[PDB]
Amino acid sequence: MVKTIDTKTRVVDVTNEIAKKKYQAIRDFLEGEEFKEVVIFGVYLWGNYTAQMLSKYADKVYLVDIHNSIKFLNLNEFKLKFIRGEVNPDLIVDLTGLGGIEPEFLAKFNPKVFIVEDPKGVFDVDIYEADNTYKRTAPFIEKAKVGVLKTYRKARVSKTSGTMTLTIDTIVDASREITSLDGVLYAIPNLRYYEGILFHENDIHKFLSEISQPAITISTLNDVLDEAEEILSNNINLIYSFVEEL
Amino acid sequence: MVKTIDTKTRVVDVTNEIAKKKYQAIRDFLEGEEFKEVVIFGVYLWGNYTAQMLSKYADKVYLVDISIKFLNLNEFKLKFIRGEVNPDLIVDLTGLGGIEPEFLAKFNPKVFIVEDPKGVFDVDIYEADNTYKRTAPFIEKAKVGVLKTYRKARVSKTSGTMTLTIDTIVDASREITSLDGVLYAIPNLRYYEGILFHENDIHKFLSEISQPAITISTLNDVLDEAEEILSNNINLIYSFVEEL
Repeated sequence: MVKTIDTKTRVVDVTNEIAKKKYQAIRDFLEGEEFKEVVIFGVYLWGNYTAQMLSKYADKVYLVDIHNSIKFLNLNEFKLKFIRGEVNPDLIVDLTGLGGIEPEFLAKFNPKVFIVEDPKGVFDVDIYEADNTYKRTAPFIEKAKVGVLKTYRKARVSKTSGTMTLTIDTIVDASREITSLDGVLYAIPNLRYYEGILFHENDIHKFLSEISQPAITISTLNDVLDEAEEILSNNINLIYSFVEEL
Repeated sequence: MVKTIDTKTRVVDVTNEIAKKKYQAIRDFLEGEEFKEVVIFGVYLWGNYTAQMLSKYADKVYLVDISIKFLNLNEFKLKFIRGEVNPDLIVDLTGLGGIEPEFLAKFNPKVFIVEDPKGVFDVDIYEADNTYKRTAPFIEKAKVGVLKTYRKARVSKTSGTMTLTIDTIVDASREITSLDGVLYAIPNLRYYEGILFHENDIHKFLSEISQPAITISTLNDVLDEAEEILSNNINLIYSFVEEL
């Protein structure tokens, strides 16, 4: 009588939808401009889609983490490369967010375009004070075209614009909407701290397995698969990303 | 700068507090009466705690699935047709798709307790429920009670321990998210019976159900506040047995 149903949408699919949204904001902001060297600061797992996509508009792309012609470097290899004069990027994209890359390190560079990701979502006094986005933009006001990447959920609460944050809130809200469907007993959001699995337990197998999980597991009296999927889709479509020029 | 905090309360702790609430409701209903030969229907895992605690006011104690004796519905029925079991106390925790009234009609207890699976109103869940057709064959040749469990001024589709666990932890994660300096709050939940009965992975089951209820990304140390949110949501759960 009581059925158990997994959604066909996985967590990685939600994550990809958001990554694609942020990337298209970036691609819209760049117009059709081509670069020789792109440097993207951020964690590999959230930045890889943008790196892979920007590689078609660049001769070389670096992904720098603070951990195919795309190179992956932690921040110290990159600093050694810079001091040696082996890197000088015309495009810089900072996706680090809260407690991320330092303004004085950025001030050393001279790109044609700088894009910084604003981590702030709905207002939070502590998150507001910890944010230093505009101190990161300050050193470029006479060096480059500066844009601030913003991502919000339309008329919803999200404390940050982070892909993980948005993923969590999207899937949790969807499980609560699904719960309210006729005949549904409950809806489990299948989520985990993925960065913890990959970067602090170094278990690629477990990471790939938990992130490939069905987004929602539903205990229900009715086949609500299609409705659950469209609910999940509606919440994904609530996410809006754009780059504001300074 | 950005901290990651696991709550000290794990999912099993939530599960045990709900199971405990339901049990205290049941013994409040039994008012210290003692029995010998008790049968408890339900899925073992939700059905346990009640069995071992009822073992102190009883004896032989049976836990039947679809010290304490553990049974498949099959050994229990074969034992009954052969005439080796006749219980004075019956507690039915099977809920929505459980034991049929015609099979219950075969028994002759002094006391009967059935769990009402309905929570907040749902037309299909309401219709699928047949609690009172289960109470019908005893409706006073024996003392009959209905175990009801709700979240005060909150929505839950059933009174199931799994359901209440989920809704409690998810809601707690939403309140914790609203704290100043919190970036996000992950509710660590899993379909445990799927792991245990359908993948036969005791190690994976134990590992998953022992997970911290909530993993928090935050600027501030909010551990105590998170624990208190979680506790407040657990205390919203009210359980009682109504006498017919």
